[PDB]
Order: sequence, then structure tokens, then C-alpha cells
Amino acid sequence: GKWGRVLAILKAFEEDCATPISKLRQVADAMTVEMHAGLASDGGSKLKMLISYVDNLPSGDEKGLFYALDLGGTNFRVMRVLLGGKQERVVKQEFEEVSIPPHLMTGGSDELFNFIAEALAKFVATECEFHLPEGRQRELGFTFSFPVKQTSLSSGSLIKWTKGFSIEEAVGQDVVGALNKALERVGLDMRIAALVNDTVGTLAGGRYYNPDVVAAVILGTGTNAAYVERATAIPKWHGLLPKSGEMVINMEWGNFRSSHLPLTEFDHTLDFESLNPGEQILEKIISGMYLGEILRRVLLKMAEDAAFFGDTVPSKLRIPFIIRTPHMSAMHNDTSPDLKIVGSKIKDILEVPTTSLKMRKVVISLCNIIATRGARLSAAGIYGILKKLGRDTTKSVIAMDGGLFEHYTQFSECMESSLKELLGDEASGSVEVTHSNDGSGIGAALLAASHSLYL
Repeated sequence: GKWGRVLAILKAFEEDCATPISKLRQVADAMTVEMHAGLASDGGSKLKMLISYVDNLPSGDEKGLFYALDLGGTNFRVMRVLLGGKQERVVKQEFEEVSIPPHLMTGGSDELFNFIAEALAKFVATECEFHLPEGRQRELGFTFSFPVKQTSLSSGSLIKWTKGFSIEEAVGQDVVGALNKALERVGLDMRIAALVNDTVGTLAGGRYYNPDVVAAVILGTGTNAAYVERATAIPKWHGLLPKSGEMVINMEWGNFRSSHLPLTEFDHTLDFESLNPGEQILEKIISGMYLGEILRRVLLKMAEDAAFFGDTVPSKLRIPFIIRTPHMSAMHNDTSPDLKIVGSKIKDILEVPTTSLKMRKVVISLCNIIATRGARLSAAGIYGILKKLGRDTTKSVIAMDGGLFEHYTQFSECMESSLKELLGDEASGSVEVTHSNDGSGIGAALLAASHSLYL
């Protein structure tokens, strides 16, 4: 007993994480129930099911030059897209990444937005060619990726700063109006056509290219989903209907929880030690931020209780979030017979001098267990969305983005194949998953196009 203790921990973990199809169906059903709940009243579910205030999704027929501003950290992005209609679609796109000087992260509101407006104007001046205007005012999609309370298509109030920003007067104020002011003060004739959420932007980008897009899911460091709901099937919404009766809903599905989620001691402790205990339960088991942290916690127990790394626990293994997402992807992707890549990553991250094949086999097994659970629960969530739309029986396209979907190949394959099993042979044929890149950039510019005054 010792490495038998390692195998005991691994076996119970594998069992406790299991997601047989019957359980996935119950997770999916619970998702659909929670979606109804969140739409029934504000605060109806742990799923916020927010009205996104989109009036019109892009169709692909849009023509002209459109801009986007992606502000979600100390690095922001300005970009433009040239749209040419159905056939050509996106002709050209250009962008510039700009860094916010650390002093403007904590100063006044006016100074931050003046700076952003100025970068935008210099960027606009780099247009080639009549690249722009039928005498047209330029139009901008604005992605503001800080906690925000969107109140209309073109307004939203900052709730709380993150990422080392601390401009206290900006709290509770309208970010679009703030940017507008700076755009006025700068000499740039530019209208803000839409305040954009990045997940909604991912949906918009997908729909632009594919009329059968009904939902968007982001599986990266964080997670979220948005989908197109029947405007008349939302009891909590009393506002004017959008053009096609299509109401884009921002689910905020990271906060989903259910008895049907197969949790372990490691998930419970992770949650117990988090800044938001009892919240974001689904995010804590499916998102990139957390998969590596779950792996770390199981390994730490094996190290403390079963001498996994010898008679001394590696001190680096005790550092929360030291094992990250592409570390995990890399080890899982390892096909060498001696598991070189598993050993290499463990060596680098935990600063241990040696590992055996047996240890490496356990590590890659744990990667597989954790990724598979995350991927299968993600599939269940998507299936829940398809059921809400009555598209679990029968094209329905899911626009996807995020590092997990894009680069962690085993995760993506497991998710799509599990979704296929949930759907079954008859109905799965009508379901597709497409990559919709840059929801916060091009996605936002496409929402500017679909809310243009020159439509």
C-alpha cells in the first residue's frame, strides 16, 4: 500500500466523475428547465438568461465598412471590416492592438476614453481605397468586457472594475456615453451602433456566415453561452419585439448547477476555497481556468497521502492554478510510448527531477478523466439548449470559440461526439458545430452592420 493508495484515489475519482449517457440526459433536462426558469422572471434561475438588446442579427447581405472596439483589459483592440454582400462577405479586415498606460487605469474616466478615442482616430486615418462613406457616418460595435449592466442596444452601466482598473467615478455610469463624449471631444464622426457582449458577438459572427446558427458557446478560460430564443416565449420580457421575433439571450450559464453534475471532493474543496463559493459551479468543472486546477488538487492529494512524488510534496504543486490549460492539453495529447511530454510538463511546472512511466500514466489518465467530464457536461449543456429550441428532434448550427474548443483537440472531439450520442443517429445529422472567431472584434463589427442606419 502506497501506490495502491494512488490507484485507489484514481479509481474513485474516475468513478465519481463518470457521465454515462443517462446522467448526461438528466443534466441536459435540468439545463432546459433552468432556461425556462431564468426567462420566467428576473432572478428566476441561477441562469440569468439576460435580454441582450440585439434588434437584428447579421444576415450576410450587409455592405460597407464597419468598426469595432474591443476593450476588456489593459490591452484594447480597434478593428474594421469591409463587407461586400452575400457572395464576398468579409473582404478585408484590419486591426491594431493598443496598450493602456497604467496611470489611465486608475485616473479619471474622461482621460481613459479620450485616449481610446484618439487611437481610434489615428486608426481610421489608415483607411485605403471611398473605402468608407456613401456620405455615411462611420459605425462602431463596442465590446466592453468588464462587469456591466446593459440597459439598451447602445447603453450599459459599469458595475465594478477588474484587472487592476480603479476609476471610481466611472462606476455606475454609462460607458457608451462616456466613449461618445471622447469621440466628440476628438473630432471623429463615429456612431456607436451597439454595445456588445463577447458571447453574443460570437453568435453574430456565426450567423453572419451561416443562417442556421441558433447558438454560441465559449469554452476557453471562462465559459458562456447565448442562443436565439422566440421573443414571445419570454414571460419576464415586456419590451418591443425584435425584427424577426428573434431574441438573443445571454445565458450566463457558468452559474448553472444541478444535483446531476458529478462532483468530487476535489470540486467541493475548490469551490469552498474560491472567492465565490456556491457560484459558477458549471464553470468550475468545464472551463479552462479550472480543469488544470482540478488536476492539481487530485495530484496534491496523491502527493500528500500516497507519496506520488516521493516522501516530499513538491512545493510548486501547492500553488493554486499553477497547472494551467495548455499544459494539460499538451500532456493529454501525448502519444509517445514513454510519455515524454507528460514527463516534460510535470518536470517544468512542479520542478521535480524525475517521473516514472507509471506516474506519467496516472497523470495522463487524470487529464483524460477531467477533460472528458468537462467536455461531456458541455455537450449536455448544448443539448439542453437544442431541447429548449425543439431542435433535439428532426439545420441547427452552434458557433463556438475559446481555447478548449479551438486547441485542446481531445476536449473538442469528446464534446462533439458526446453531443452526437445525446442526439442519436436520426437527429444528429441536422446539428453542426462551427468555429466563430473573434466575437469581441469582428463579431461586434458585424453587429454594427446589422444595426446600421444604412441597412
